[PDB]
Amino acid sequence: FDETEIEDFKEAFTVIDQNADGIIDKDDLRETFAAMGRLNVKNEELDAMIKEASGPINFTVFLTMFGEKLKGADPEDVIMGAFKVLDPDGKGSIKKSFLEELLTTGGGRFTPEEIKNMWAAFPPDVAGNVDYKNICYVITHGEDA
Amino acid sequence: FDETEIEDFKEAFTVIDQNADGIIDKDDLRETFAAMGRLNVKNEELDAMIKEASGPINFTVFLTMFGEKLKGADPEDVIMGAFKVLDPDGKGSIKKSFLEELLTTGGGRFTPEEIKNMWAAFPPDVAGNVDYKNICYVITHGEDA
Amino acid sequence: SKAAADDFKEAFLLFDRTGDAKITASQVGDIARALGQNPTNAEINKILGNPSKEEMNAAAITFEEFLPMLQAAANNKDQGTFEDFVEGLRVFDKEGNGTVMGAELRHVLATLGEKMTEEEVEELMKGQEDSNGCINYEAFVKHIMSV
Amino acid sequence: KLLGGGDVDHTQYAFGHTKVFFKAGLLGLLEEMRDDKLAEIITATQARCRGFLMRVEYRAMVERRESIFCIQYNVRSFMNVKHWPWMKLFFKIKPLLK
Repeated sequence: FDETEIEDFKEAFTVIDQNADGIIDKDDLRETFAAMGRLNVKNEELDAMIKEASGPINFTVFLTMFGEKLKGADPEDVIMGAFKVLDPDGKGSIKKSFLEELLTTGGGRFTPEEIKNMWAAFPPDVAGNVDYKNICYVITHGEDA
Repeated sequence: FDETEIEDFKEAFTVIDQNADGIIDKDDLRETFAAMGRLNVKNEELDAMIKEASGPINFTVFLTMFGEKLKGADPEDVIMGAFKVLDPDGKGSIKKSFLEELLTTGGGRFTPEEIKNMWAAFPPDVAGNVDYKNICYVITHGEDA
Repeated sequence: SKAAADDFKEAFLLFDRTGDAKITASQVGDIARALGQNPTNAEINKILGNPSKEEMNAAAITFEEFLPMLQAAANNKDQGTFEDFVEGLRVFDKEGNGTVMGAELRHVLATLGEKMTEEEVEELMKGQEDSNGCINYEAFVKHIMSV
Repeated sequence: KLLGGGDVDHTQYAFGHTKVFFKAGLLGLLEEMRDDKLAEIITATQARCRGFLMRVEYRAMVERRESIFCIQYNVRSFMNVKHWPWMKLFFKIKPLLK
């Protein structure tokens, strides 16, 4: 965890903790979702978020919960560092079959089935290994941009 | 309703509510139309807009009225998503007869008569199913661009 | 037999567009395939005519005719041997590697024997043939037998 | 390439530099038997294909299921709305925004 990433989680903690007392309760979760447009947010969704913690969601409990789910989270500059080492001549997005062979043949984390799941929402270019960069974006901030 | 679309309706609500009290009355409707160039806006048009609500037009009454008229409203990125799946090779606008056959033969909402009305203001290319994209524009924002 | 599989009757309610519990004779070929049976279209045609049943005029159905026609087609599933499917395509292209050139398999599947539309041929090659123009039929016939 | 198709005896003929060679009436007889034997072999191989062919159509039909609806309803809106004061207003106005 770099310090600017921890400051981003402190700003997200303050936007969900609308009572500003330092502990995100279930009312803060529901009023942050209603301010984003969720008028139908069920109480069972709020209870499932609170069921991931053993205590009240203060800043260090929110940081330890996000730490334990993001144990391989990598910032965009280090993902582009590794992709610039995979394309060491610069500019070009690397081939689809080169990333499939190098993921498998180096590591068990790069096994195929997982490579079909990589192509599956990370579209073609991303999946193929040709583009580059959009995948670093969606690994640090999810969903389609 | 995505949150940026709800923020667009909040900005349109503030431009029509020129008294800034949170409720669009008939004077706000008339003074917004006069500021757009409508010097002859009749009082019966303002009364027909207010007759679509059961109460005063505050922000949640304006959102529920627009929700109930736009129950199949689709943003431009999801309409272009579906048209990229209809043209999966990219770039090309799809044929006129292919969209007429696939609208009818899949669904009852794609029946012909309705397909003649689709060609009728959505011009040729649009109607035909060759161009693409201008129809996504006019479905999210009406009238000729 | 029931093993009474009552899900064949529940799938007949998903293919009948009128909800009256009848399925036209033109849908019976594709619904036998969707229940896990692959009778050839000439076989589906013969059987029909064999029983003085005309698929040329309006047709309705009842579950009481569709059930025994699916049970008469179910004995013919012993014809689905994958040795002969992969050896057919292995005799269709030279060298010791299972690759058909793209247009060879597309024109043969549309024009040889039971005509498959070129729309269905493109939907069966989509993903298994890459931009080299070579269809690996070892994985292609594997994925065709996965459905 | 042509002879590629047909439920014909791929024996009974023979090619060469200027022409094909073909049997009748024995070799002719052979082929015939052969011909029937492929309908079998073939007819059966056709079916699965046919079968399978439509089996992929269902996977597409189904996928499509909603994307249509989305398209379906979505249009309808507009047809209704585009004539609504408030909506035209939003329209001329939608631009001044940021």
